[PDB]
Amino acid sequence: MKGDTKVINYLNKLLGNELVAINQYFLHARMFKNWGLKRLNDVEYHESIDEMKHADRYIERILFLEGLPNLQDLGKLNIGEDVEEMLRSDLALELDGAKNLREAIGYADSVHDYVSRDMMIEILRDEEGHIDWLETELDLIQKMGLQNYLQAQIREE
Amino acid sequence: MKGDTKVINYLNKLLGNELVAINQYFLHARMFKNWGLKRLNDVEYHESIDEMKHADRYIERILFLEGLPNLQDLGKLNIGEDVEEMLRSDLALELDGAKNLREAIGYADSVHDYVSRDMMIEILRDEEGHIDWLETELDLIQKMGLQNYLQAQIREE
Amino acid sequence: MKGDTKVINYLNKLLGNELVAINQYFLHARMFKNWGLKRLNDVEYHESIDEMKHADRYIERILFLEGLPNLQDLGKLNIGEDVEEMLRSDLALELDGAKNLREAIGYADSVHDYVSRDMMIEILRDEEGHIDWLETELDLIQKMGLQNYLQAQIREE
Amino acid sequence: MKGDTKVINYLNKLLGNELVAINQYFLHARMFKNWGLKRLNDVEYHESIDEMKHADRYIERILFLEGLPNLQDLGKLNIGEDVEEMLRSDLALELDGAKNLREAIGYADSVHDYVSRDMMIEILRDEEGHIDWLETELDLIQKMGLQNYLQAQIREE
Amino acid sequence: MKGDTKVINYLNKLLGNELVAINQYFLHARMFKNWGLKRLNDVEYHESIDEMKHADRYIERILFLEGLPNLQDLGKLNIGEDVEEMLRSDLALELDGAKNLREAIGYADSVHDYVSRDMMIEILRDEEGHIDWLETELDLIQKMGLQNYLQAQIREE
Amino acid sequence: MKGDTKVINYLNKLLGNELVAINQYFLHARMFKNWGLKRLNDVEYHESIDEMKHADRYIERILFLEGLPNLQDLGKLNIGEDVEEMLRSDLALELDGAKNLREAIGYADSVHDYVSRDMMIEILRDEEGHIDWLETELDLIQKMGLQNYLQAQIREE
Amino acid sequence: MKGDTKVINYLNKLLGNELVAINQYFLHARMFKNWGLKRLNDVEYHESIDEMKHADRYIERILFLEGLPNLQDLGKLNIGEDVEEMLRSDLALELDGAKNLREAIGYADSVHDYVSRDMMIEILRDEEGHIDWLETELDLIQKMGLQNYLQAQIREE
Ligand code: ZNH
Ligand code: ZNH
Ligand code: ZNH
Ligand code: NA
Ligand SMILES: [Zn+2]
Ligand SMILES: [Zn+2]
Ligand SMILES: [Zn+2]
Ligand SMILES: [Zn+2]
Ligand SMILES: [Zn+2]
Ligand SMILES: [Zn+2]
Ligand SMILES: [Zn+2]
Repeated sequence: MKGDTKVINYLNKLLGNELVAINQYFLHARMFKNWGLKRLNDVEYHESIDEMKHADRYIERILFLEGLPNLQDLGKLNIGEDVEEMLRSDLALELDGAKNLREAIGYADSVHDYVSRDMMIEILRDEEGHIDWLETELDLIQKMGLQNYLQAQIREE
Repeated sequence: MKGDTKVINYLNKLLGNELVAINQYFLHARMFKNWGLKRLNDVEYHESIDEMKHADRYIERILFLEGLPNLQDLGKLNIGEDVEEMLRSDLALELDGAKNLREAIGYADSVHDYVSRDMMIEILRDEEGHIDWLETELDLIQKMGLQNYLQAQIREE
Repeated sequence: MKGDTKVINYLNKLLGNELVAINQYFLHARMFKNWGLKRLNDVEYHESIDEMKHADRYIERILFLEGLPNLQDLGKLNIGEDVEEMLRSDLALELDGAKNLREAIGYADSVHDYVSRDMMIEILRDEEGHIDWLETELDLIQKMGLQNYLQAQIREE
Repeated sequence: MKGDTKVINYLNKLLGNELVAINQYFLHARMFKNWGLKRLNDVEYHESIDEMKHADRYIERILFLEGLPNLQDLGKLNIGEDVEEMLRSDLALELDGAKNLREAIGYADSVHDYVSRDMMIEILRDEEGHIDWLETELDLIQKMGLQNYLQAQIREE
Repeated sequence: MKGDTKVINYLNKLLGNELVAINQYFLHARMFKNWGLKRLNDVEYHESIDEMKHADRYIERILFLEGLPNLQDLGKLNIGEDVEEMLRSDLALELDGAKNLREAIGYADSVHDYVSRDMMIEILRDEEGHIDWLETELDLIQKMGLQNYLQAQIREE
Repeated sequence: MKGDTKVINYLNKLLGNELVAINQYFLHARMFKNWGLKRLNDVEYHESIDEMKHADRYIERILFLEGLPNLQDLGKLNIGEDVEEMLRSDLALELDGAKNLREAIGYADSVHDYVSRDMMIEILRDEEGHIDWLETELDLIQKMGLQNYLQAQIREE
Repeated sequence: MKGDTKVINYLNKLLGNELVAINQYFLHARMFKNWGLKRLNDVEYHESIDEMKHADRYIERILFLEGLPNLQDLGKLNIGEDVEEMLRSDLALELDGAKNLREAIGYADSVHDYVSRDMMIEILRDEEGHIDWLETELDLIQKMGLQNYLQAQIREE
């Protein structure tokens, strides 16, 4: 069913954000794991899987609308070297991605692609869940100090 | 069955205390939860449900005695901004509520309303349990310091 | 994540509505229970719990958006003295709340808060559910008479 | 297997009767449901399903006999606006449809289409069950009065 | 609850669309079954049931909003005589229904009927899934040829 | 119970039809099995068992009516040498037997042997079932070609 | 534990190969799924998961050896527009990655990194299995024709 060409462009843009976040959150998780921070490995691994499922939804919707999914261009990752920098970089990526989502949701409504809009609002709700987690962990680092925070990451939850 | 006018006034006063405590302990719980202090969310949530059950008991006892439960007037909440301030706020509210309970329990005995007295003594025993938990947490904050105390709240118990 | 000031204001207004409805539907339920109308007690009790769940959603959303939930201001309850008057007061309260909800849904869309909007639409569906039950019970009273209606409330459904 | 042209015409006429009944029964059931008359919704919904199954049998038998099922021409519904008017309209529709069935059964026998005759007789047995229930409900309304009758419909049976 | 007049007209127009598709997809299913194409009978039967469930949702919504569901005016079926023509005809019907849905969803938003809007978006998501299936089957016919395609329909999946 | 002489004659005529079909179906089944067309073996074998059960019913009815079942005279089998010729021969046989069944059914009715008539109508329904399957398979051969059709018979269903 | 710089460079080059393969096989799978070729979607999806597991192993090995996994540079995908072209593209990518693997396995032996060598031989056995499946499917297309091949992909195996 042929979709609106700009909707497809947005979906490819948002797919590009997911591709970045898949890789950044997967590398972060295994860096946490190598450091023995098991609680952080588990959550970041999960977040990477969530982004993978978001990418799947975009790819399928692009194909249904008769566009070409763009998995070739990968935007810039910002890996970071310590726990706090890694989480802050993940939050920055989510905040930028949420901005792109809100723009695309309003456009899809304007051209009456209400199914694409509904799918994106569901994805946005997941992203705001990630933002909440990231902000909350960052606040805990500053409330209990980095050393107490790291001790709390050794065991799985 | 027509109850004593002053007993009903006490029951409406005690109900008004429970109404304040429902709202205050529920908001504190969700604040702790937003900060990632799952252990404190769990306890405060269950204290809120306790006050909800006490409120029910007062409402039904007032209606049985042919009075009008007053759920319109809501006393002053003291929310607070940090963990220790919130816990001290809840403790002050329980201690004030306990004095009101002691006064009503003695008066109910004076007019031979022994069923209301027995109901209130059960509620007072519950409140002294909250007091115990609150005082003990405030002491733990002093003995181990706030940073260690907050680390101990990240996971559920 | 910082929210829109007016959206937070709307969420606090909608929360204020839920607080009125919690108290009014809970008291109505126990009045029905004291009169031995178990069927009406059960439904009104479950409507009250449902409003409690809506309040919880507003509180957690306001907090994530970094606002202050207002559980201190409590609007006017209209309790009523007979069955039909109580149901009509509950209906009027739901209708006012649905008006406020429609206004906040339109506005959350205007500022691209699509998650708050999606949350509120789910709540509006619950309220329309309550409206339908209330209207239908009021029609049954006119169609079968109050006496037959009351007789049908004695047993649980 | 090529059937008799007139038998196919009769099956299409009866299929038309069923299509009217499917819609009228279904709308009546949801009107009963909206009014809180749960007992009547349950029965009328299941009568609708019965007519649906009858329509399927007509459709498959016309196709087997190499005719064209006519689902395009919908006859006249008579909805009605109160309970008794709705039940009497269903009864009239059934009585008309049983008259048509008797004609078709006799014709199918005279052209030796004994399988189509046997199918129609089983369908007529179902319609006669529907006539029985409808006549009985209408008598009950007269014997106990509309108000008592409506009270009896509130709960599912 | 008194709904908006033009929303009710939209809901009745969309209900009409579903009524057409109920009949067309059921007749096509039994045609396929009579030809021994069991796989096509199974899908088209469950598309019919899907449209029946949508029509139920429109009827209940209209009644809640105090409108009159219109099950009397049946639009034009286009049945067709071979497999490709029947699938193309189902696809044409779905695309016309989706156009009507987009228009209605826009309007319901403008009058703040967000529950009706949310209902329609869910139905639209179902229709776009049907469009996907139909387009894919029609492509398979071209890619593998009609004879190979028909052979693959003989067994249930 | 002494039955009508001409009914017994018809029952023996119908029994004779079944004896031919039993042998013809069974041989065709095992020819299909020998060719590796397992799907056709399964169906034809079960058509054979079905005619055996019809034969058994004729034999018991005749004996009850105090006639002599005739298993001695075996009408003409037409075996055929390729799949399509075999299916056409079965279809011709069934169509001839349905003709006799209609004749017998009309006569049993005229002599008031309603139990024999009812028995025959149940058997006629079974035969029209076989006719339907045979016609459909012959149509599938035409629509997909013999080569594709034979490939679809290799595996059991 | 400090790894050999050139081993880490090989591990990062092989990880790059898997990253291309993850994206190409996931997109190919969803294209097959959108075309209704469920058997091809299922295999290609599971090939993508295989390459994801391979990437996880390279990432963890590199981190252990104290190097930096490179998830930022994405090599060239070659998507293609029809089944045979897509399968041939996957086969070419696998054969390139198998050459790189042979080169890295030989070098890890030379520097005595036997654990990395062992890891890579396991990955090589997996890739050789993929090569086998791809070559086999491409041969089946030639032997039976594309139309017959496509028909065989419609149902899941
Ligand atoms: C890009 C694009 C992409 C996409 C779309 C995806 C998607 C995906 C999906 C859908 C899944 C399933 C999950 C669930 O459960 O649901 C997965 C899994 C997955 N994954 Zn991934 N991915 C990807 C990439 C990736 C990468 C790049 C990596 C590495 C780095 C990965 C690693 C992974 C893992 C490990 C897993 C799991 C596996 C198993 O199964 O175990 N991955 N994934
Ligand atoms: C005021 C008055 C009042 C009263 C009387 C009450 C009471 C009550 C009761 C009885 C219950 C049940 C539980 C148990 O038991 O377990 C409840 C639940 C409850 N609740 Zn609530 N509430 C109230 C208010 C409230 C509020 C205001 C809120 C918010 C804020 C709440 C929230 C709640 C919740 C969340 C819950 C749970 C529910 C469920 O189940 O889920 N709530 N509560
Ligand atoms: C017309 C033509 C027609 C036909 C033939 C039919 C048929 C039918 C059948 C066969 C079935 C199944 C049954 C049983 O199994 O029990 C049904 C179901 C049915 N259906 Zn329907 N339909 C119809 C129409 C219809 C309409 C129009 C509607 C609406 C109004 C409906 C609604 C319905 C429902 C709701 C159901 C149930 C569904 C389910 O599955 O859940 N429907 N359906
Ligand atoms: Na009465
Ligand atoms: Zn995501
Ligand atoms: Zn309490
Ligand atoms: Zn609510
Ligand atoms: Zn019927
Ligand atoms: Zn539909
Ligand atoms: Zn037979
Ligand atoms: Zn690989």
